[PDB]
Amino acid sequence: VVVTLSHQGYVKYQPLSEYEAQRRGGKGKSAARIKEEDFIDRLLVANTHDHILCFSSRGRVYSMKVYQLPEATRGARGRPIVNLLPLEQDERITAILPVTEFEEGVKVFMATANGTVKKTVLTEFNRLRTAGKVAIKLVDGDELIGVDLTSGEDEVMLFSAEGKVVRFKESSVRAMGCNTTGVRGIRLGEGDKVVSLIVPRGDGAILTATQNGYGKRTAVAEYPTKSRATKGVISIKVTERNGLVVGAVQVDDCDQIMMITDAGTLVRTRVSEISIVGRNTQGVILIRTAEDENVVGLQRVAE
Amino acid sequence: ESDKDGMRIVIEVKRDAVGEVVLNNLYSQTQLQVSFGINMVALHHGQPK
DNA sequence: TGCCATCAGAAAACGCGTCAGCGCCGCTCTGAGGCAATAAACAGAATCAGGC
DNA sequence: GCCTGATTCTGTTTATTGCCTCAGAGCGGCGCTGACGCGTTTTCTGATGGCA
Repeated sequence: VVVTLSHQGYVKYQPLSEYEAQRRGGKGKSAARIKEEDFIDRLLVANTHDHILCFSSRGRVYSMKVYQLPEATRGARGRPIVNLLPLEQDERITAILPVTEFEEGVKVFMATANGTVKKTVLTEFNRLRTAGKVAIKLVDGDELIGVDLTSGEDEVMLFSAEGKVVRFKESSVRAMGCNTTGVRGIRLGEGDKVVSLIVPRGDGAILTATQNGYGKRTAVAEYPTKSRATKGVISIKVTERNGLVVGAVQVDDCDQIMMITDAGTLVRTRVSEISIVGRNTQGVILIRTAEDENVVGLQRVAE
Repeated sequence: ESDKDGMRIVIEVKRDAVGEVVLNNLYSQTQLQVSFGINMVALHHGQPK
């Protein structure tokens, strides 16, 4: 199923088989209805029988199963999420991590904006009560962006909003407790934010997207590895038509992806149509988005 | 809606629910399922046994 | 809104050239972490009506 | 007298709050390197039309 979340908070999931894959330059059809002043925030694709961990805006963590979410159709707008979870007056959800099961001693890698990283063991989150648990000592306006599961030794990649990518070994980061801030991962400039987090696992291709519906596909091996807390390299030329970077994901062959704008307009397409180019190159169109619209979602669909 | 034909009790579920879960909950919580304790005691030659 | 020519215009590799950020030394210091005390929840007993 | 559902204790487990450290994280100066500008190929991506 595919899960959508609004700014005020209105969860909704619908079967994935309803939508169909169009060609590259497609307008797309609407997904849900939006109030007089609202916009969707994030998109998720997961199975029904999977645990999900929700991270709030104040560092709390909550546990839930997918099928407990309300079921609705395209015309509906969903129901407020405050009923499902005992949230605060202004606390909001900003990250969801699907977990099939808890096993071994794997670690949870969490990275916020402004270039901060933190590593914790998954064993701490085996059981959670109705009330949440503090996970990050967030300061000022910093917010979580992405989380993932990693083994003892792996690689981590961070993407900024101005085409800067940093790749470094995860052995530098040391496991810390729950009530800790973390260390600095990437040296940002001025007015730049981290937008995505990708852990490369085996051979594949890296797909990127912008806010105006442009993207490309480059090989993994061309990206270099250096120390942490350093500036990156040019992941993609921002130019003027493309706009800012919105996200990235590692997609191999024979897969499909979905993108969503501020107001519905979901589109699904294959990945074989996207060509292979170098790192410092602007890509081709992916969505023929109308004016006053921005792509704010990107997910991968397997087969 | 019981009548001369026989017993008939009607329960309507909401449009956004599943009947099987409700039926299982009713089995678990109400008297739709009960327990019977068997204890055979009778008089034999004027004595309990 | 989707399948076939048919384009021209132009995005993009590639062998050179350089200087702007990396590693690597020193040093200084602020925040995890150990330790202890409080206060809630959680779950298991223990008791009490109710119906034959 | 027997079995069950509902309410009331009681010991255990867990999250949160202070205090004080040191040891790991961060800052400043220096050599030297990889990563980013240059035109010609080139194929390849949009635009146009048969409408379907």
